[PDB]
Amino acid sequence: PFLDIQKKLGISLDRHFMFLSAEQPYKNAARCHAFEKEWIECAHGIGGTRAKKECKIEFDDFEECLLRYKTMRRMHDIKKQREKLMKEGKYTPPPHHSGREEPRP
Amino acid sequence: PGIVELPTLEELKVEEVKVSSAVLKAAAHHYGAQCDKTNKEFMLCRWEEKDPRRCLKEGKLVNGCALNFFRQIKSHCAEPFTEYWTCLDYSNMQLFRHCRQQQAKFDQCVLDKLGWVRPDLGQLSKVTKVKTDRPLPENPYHSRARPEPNPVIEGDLKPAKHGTRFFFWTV
Amino acid sequence: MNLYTVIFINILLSLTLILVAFWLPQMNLYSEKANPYECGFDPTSSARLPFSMKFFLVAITFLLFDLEIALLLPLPWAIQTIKTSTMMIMAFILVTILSLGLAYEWTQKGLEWTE
Amino acid sequence: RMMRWNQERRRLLIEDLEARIALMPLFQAEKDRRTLQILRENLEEEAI
Amino acid sequence: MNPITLAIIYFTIFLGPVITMSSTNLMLMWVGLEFSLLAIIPMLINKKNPRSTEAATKYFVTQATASMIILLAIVLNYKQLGTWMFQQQTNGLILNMTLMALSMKLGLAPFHFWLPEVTQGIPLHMGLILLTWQKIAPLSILIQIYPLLNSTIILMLAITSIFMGAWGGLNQTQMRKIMAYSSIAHMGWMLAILPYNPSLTLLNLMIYIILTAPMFMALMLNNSMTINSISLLWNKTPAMLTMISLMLLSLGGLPPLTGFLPKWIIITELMKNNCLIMATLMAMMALLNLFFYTRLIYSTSLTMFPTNNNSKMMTHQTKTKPNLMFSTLAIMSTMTLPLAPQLI
Amino acid sequence: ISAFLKNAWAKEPVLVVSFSVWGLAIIMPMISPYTKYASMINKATPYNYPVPVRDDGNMPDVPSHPQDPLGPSLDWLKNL
Amino acid sequence: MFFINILTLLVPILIAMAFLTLVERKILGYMQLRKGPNIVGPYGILQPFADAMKLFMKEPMRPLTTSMSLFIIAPTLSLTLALSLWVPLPMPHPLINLNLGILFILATSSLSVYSILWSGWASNSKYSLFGALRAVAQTISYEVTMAIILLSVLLMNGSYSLQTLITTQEHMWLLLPAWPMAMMWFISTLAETNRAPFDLTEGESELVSGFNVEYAAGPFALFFMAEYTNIILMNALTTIIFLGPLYYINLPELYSTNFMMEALLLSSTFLWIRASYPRFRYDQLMHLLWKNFLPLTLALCMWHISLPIFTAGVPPYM
Amino acid sequence: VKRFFESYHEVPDGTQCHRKTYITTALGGICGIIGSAYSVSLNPADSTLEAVARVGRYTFTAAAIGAMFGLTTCVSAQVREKPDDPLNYFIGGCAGGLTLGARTHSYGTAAMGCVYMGTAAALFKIGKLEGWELFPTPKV
Amino acid sequence: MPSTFFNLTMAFSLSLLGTLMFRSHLMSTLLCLEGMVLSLFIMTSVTSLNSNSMSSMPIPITILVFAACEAAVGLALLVKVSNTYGTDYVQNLNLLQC
Amino acid sequence: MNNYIFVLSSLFLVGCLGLALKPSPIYGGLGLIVSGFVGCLMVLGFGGSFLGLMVFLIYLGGMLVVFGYTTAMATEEYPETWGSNWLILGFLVLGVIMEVFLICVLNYYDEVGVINLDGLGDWLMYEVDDVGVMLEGGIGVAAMYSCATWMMVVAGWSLFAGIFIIIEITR
Repeated sequence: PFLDIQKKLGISLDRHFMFLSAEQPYKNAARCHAFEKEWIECAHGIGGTRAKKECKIEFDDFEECLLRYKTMRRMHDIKKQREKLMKEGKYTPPPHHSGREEPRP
Repeated sequence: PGIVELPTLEELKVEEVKVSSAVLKAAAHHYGAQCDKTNKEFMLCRWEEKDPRRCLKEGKLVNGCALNFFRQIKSHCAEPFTEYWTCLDYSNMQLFRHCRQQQAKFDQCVLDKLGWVRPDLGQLSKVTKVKTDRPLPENPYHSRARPEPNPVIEGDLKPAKHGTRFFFWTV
Repeated sequence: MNLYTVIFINILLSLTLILVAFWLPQMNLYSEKANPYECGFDPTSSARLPFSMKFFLVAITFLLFDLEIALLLPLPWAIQTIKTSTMMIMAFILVTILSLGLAYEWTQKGLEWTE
Repeated sequence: RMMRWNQERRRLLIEDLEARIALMPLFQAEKDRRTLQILRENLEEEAI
Repeated sequence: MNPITLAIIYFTIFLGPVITMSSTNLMLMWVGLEFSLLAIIPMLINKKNPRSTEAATKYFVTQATASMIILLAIVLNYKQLGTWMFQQQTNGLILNMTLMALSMKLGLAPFHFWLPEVTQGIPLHMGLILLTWQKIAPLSILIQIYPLLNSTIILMLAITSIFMGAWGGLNQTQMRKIMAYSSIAHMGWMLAILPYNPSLTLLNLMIYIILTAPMFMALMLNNSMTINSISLLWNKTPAMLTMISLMLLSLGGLPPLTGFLPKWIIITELMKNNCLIMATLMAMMALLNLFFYTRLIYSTSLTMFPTNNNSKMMTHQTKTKPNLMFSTLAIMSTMTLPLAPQLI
Repeated sequence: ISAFLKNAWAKEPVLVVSFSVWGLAIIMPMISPYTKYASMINKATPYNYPVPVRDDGNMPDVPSHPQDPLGPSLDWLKNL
Repeated sequence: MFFINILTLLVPILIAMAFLTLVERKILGYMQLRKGPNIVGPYGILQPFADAMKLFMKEPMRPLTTSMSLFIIAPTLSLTLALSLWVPLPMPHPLINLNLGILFILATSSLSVYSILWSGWASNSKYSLFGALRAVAQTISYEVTMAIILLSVLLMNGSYSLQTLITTQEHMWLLLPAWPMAMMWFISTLAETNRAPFDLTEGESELVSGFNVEYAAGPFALFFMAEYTNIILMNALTTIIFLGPLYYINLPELYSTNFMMEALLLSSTFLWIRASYPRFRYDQLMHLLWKNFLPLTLALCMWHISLPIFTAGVPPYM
Repeated sequence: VKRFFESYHEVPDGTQCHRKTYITTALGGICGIIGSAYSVSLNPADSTLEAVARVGRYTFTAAAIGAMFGLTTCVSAQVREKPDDPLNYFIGGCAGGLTLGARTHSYGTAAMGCVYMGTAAALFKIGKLEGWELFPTPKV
Repeated sequence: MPSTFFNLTMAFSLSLLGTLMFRSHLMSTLLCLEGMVLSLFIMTSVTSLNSNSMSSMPIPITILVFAACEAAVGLALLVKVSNTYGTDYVQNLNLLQC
Repeated sequence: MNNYIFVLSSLFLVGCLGLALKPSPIYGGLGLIVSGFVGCLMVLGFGGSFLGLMVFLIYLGGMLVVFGYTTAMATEEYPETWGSNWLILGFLVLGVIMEVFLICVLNYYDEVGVINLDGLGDWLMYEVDDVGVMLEGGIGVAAMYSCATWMMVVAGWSLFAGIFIIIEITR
């Protein structure tokens, strides 16, 4: 920060709930805990300009966990192809996806 | 880029308990004492190794010990236990307090036969120190190597060479 | 969907009831019955004019006290925490601060109305 | 009286939660293999 | 105002920015900005006249929107990255919206239309705080995120602030608006360099404060608010013309006074990055910033205006108002250039 | 001041009760011995799974089983 | 079968409203040394139906100065909220089991105000607007105390669920722990619902039937039955909270019966109070309910925060 | 699209005169629309019709400025074949100033705008030629 | 979720467009500010519930607190404006230019 | 019921749009109330009860004061409904139509990534904890009393000092 009075005195008024992997009230993990932890543990000691390209894989995995865009694309593609095939009459959905399965437990 | 590995259907085909929730809440306190070793091994694997795909067999042992447990309850103390869980399932939050007299029948049966004592108030709410032939997981989270920090300039610092190199100030 | 259903049922009861109230009876409309009451005589001006409110400061501090309620209301969950001293002190401080503000307003005659 | 009664309620809760703790492993195992079954089914359909 | 209220309000004014500095969460940052907002309005509206009501309403309504825009930027960052800090690999639209709202908070052009109005609508104090202390936390936001800002609108806004402050102060007979347009121009000089060694932004800030505070005191000593009122100073308190002159000529940056150091070193660090013609334009409109200061100091110090018959009563009586800090701040301005390497 | 409070108990007894109850709420937690069992009871409640621990071979005080002697005996909560 | 449940919850509440009107008139009569209705039925058990039918045969008033949209929509909202408030009520097993029932009640009532407050504006007239502003003042007065009272009371229950109060009161009532909070809750339920002495919105002698002076027919009837439904609701809330009846898991109809008894007692108490006292002033109400009730309310909230701790009586989260 | 305005430099001056011409005309039109939005928001008209007239006058004026600029530049570069010569841009800026002082009835505006715009366009070419990166990224 | 976040951001933009583009009254501007507050609240709350970040859930209550204080002082300024001019209009506030 | 959340979001957009068109503060407050209701409903749809209930309560208590004020200050003879102005009615219709056309446009230039009409309702909740307790909204807010006690003090100071600010502005 501008005036690191917290680091001066060792207190944490606000710098302990800065992100997701940070002390949820009872120990319930937020989603992308692992991804954010890994990104942050890569980007430590480094600052900025070097972390933005030496810790890019981990940030990209985090971004896909949180915003989760490529899985939307993947399922949308699978669904679109399925609808095309069912319209053409090529695909035949099974019982365990039409609503008739043997429940496991 | 990398394909996900997954087990087959037959790597999950298992003899299931097929047993409801009040029948199970009734025998919870005895299933926490008996069949604790397998359950705690499964827990340690499931939390030490963050993958379900690395612990299916411990889950299968869990299911097996539970089935053996209820087989003991069936071949011995089936009627009092039936009455207990039947009266327990009536409630909406499945409260032990409303069925406190059938506990007595079930516990006296399961004590006079097999010597199974009910755990007291806070014995199932603590850590329990399991062992196993397994090893530690080396590098969970599949973490890559950490990049090396930038080196620190080692030196006993000196006066600035000719002071401030500003424009024309001498000192 | 149970709750949505109950509310739709009550909604449709009210609307069917108003429909009946309007389209069942007889009507004899004319301008002398559809004009505002004002006790036999006619109004001297419109009712869509300023009505000076003389408790506006009380209204605003009611808003702030509403926020204080919103801050106090998590206490039933705050009590099942392990600390039970920080929450005590902090709730004490919040309530005492609100009481201090109420006392300042009271003494400064903010709870009195603007005659 | 309220003190003593809530005291007992905080013990009945301990009992219920302990039962939850005892049965967490079975539910966890079954949850795991059910999720894996569903994913393998999705995969075997996506293939065709 | 009773003392309890003054304690509360001035504590809040002091704690707004202090929370803004000593906070890593952007949301407590926003909280500090809102304390600065809330606590200023009572003392803006203290004298209870239409001018004060208008000033307070304009201030409030302009700052609330900027606050909401900053909160939007913060919430969009939280959605994007799950954190409460503007990292790298954030969206330039988020960062630019933050910059726009912060410029509306400061008073930069083309968001400058409210500052001279508000400043004229309030006393000399509450112009000092508004122009000096309220500028410090909004600047702290930018200083904390300087390697993330786009170096294009940061400079277009600076250039607009320079030009418009110069042109607006060219024709203002009211002094409370001259100070406002000076604020606009100096915030322009700051914001231009803020992506380039932001230590110099704080340098210009400190220099600007040290120049404006004693100038406001000078206006306070006789409640001067007009060229014609400051011109009747060779009779009332004529021992102040020396310092007023040197302070105005430091504000409009002339070399031997320390108010040229920020412009000089800014031009240096801007020519070190091939930002040449922008610096040329800025340096050439700072001259017009100097012109009206020169007109003013003609009017008050070099070409003594007519006075009145009733101004002799002021000579009969005595004064106590110079707080002993006017001297220190006026002399540490106007005479501290040879110590510039220790300032940088 | 005793006379002042005597007057205030007649005129404006609502604020007297209020200040009395405020001070009582602040002072009585300092007095009781039962005040400390609250955090202990809130701690005893196992909302989350007690995750087992690997046997290093150097965990004597840690139990090997639920109903072993070791660990925090919750009998202080019984017969409190 | 859920719709049959809706019936068994809604139609008897409407008959209860209708016969509460009769009970009000007759009790006020006998307190006033007269016999109320005893003509239209044997003992006047048809006057409510007569009133309803006659009101729905009268021609409604659509004035010229009015805003017809808000005008027609406000009684709709009034009855809808009065009738949705009965939804989570555990008597003992509710129709809709919510985890934040008391917040549902609070928000629903704070929205029920807007019926009065928009009908008064839409009905463009003077006494109408007077009633609206008096409603604003009334709500400003009572809402804070209602919330903090209810907080302090449930601070020994452990949740906002209404069903947990039954187990909180398995061996006792919450009236002996909190009779002061119960007093203030009662009088805030009396300020809510616009019921005498805190009427101040249809104050026939101050205003000429505020917020209903321009309403004639079934709309006015809807406002009427909304009021007389909220009365029974608030009595039901007081007797679920403080006067906790006996659950007895095998005998739940016992809970329902004792609930009936206590709710009738407290409603008859409302009518009694109408008959006994004169009306407050809507500034005197503020002075009362800020300068007497809110200090003691905050003090007792502090007390009820301390009390779970220094007695080791922190309740459970389910 | 930035590529549209970057098409001004796909080929040197003297070539593709119409292209560069109405590119510069579009640029002037954009700047005039900005100035018009500002003059209509601040100091607004007595009527929406006069506001529209203000917009039209400002926009067509700046469009004519840009058009004369591009015409003059590419012509004086085709004639006296010399692309790398800022005097062409000077003559274009002077033609723009002349059109400014023609559309707006003023000889003094014409001369003032001629000098200022001519020097500005000369400096523009000199910077495009020598590599003056205004709004540069921080390097130190 | 992306749909509703888009819609909520467009709602914020509409309320911002509103409070910028003035009409005669000022109360409407204050209401537009309240609407911006509300949209920001819902965005924060939905992000927190999605991510299961119960550590950030104290943020929207703070938003409501400070926004309501903002509304309070705005309404007090409105009281003063009416006491001066009588009719709430923002066109009567045109004497600081001179 | 898959388009539930999209309908709620669209209704909220329309409420805030009719707000931004600025009729008298009566109908503006009506819009605030309806939009806060819708906000509560979607905050519940995403798994949050407390936050929605509190938006509803706060905005109701606020619009009460807005009514009390606008009857005194922001009142005219003809309060200018949405229908009062043909131009406002036109911009409202045009805004609905424009947002509909915009949604149908961005559902084309990007198959998915900003809006998914095709898969709608499939991406709402994002990894719920299927087994859980002590997990609702309210624990996180109650952390204002423990582990986030600076939010509590700073908010309380805002309210406290706001009282003094109110008194001084009004005096």
